[PDB]
Amino acid sequence: IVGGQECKDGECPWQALLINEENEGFCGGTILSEFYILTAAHCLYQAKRFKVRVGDRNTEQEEGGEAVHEVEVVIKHNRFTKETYDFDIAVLRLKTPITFRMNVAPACLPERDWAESTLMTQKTGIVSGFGRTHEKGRQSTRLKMLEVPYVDRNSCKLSSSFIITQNMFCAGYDTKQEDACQGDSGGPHVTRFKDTYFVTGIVSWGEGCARKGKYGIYTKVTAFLKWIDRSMK
Amino acid sequence: TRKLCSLDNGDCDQFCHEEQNSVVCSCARGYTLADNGKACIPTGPYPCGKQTLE
Ligand SMILES: [Ca+2]
Ligand SMILES: [Ca+2]
Repeated sequence: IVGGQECKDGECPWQALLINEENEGFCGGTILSEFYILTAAHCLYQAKRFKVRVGDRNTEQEEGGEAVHEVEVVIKHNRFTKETYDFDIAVLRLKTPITFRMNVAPACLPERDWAESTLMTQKTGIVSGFGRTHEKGRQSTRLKMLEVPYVDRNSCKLSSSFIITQNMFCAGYDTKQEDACQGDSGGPHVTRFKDTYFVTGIVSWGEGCARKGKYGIYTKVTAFLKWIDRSMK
Repeated sequence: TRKLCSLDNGDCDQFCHEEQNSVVCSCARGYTLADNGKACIPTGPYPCGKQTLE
């Protein structure tokens, strides 16, 4: 995240972090239930083998409350394409269930029509992550959140050098220096409604980080609700 | 002319549906619809979608 604020105690509990062999964060994820983490398919090429960390806020210390889990099953969408970034979504089944507690808890899955009619029409959602703090910078050691306005579909195709498919949606700022960034990928985009947070997107890609006239591109979770369901059995 | 689910989510805490010409509210997994049929009550702790803090 570029800009944004720290997630304070208890505020981003659905955040998972995928960590490589060196125990270094390379991608994010969203806890869906005690067994299943949602992430981007493009994240599964960023390391040969990986584990899932949850309940971490500050990767430099060990608060206590953090747990590594090993992945039992990776379900990558059958259509994912490295080259278009289309269908950028995967589900991981954990070998052992997540123990919910402070800083560790699931985000809700919405229903499709309701999500698209009500959630995606709110003004903003919240994306969060351990990713880089500027385009050219280092990954964050604190977990960060950022409020990002939904972007009109058209504007955002207009802004984009690459195709925006119906599986993607744009969020962020035209000029303000706030955006997700490398490392935040696969992480949560959630939209608050009354006092409940629903998953709405997966940090997928952007042209740089926080460039003027460019937005963040998210996988449209509502397009894959049935598929996520199947995957979870 | 904003009606049913289009008027303030039809009073629903979470999912609203216009079924016939009336609002039917419902709730994510791990909640139950209250007696009033609009509010969503968590059945356990660590319900989805809540910050672990209140
Ligand atoms: Ca820690
Ligand atoms: Ca921008």
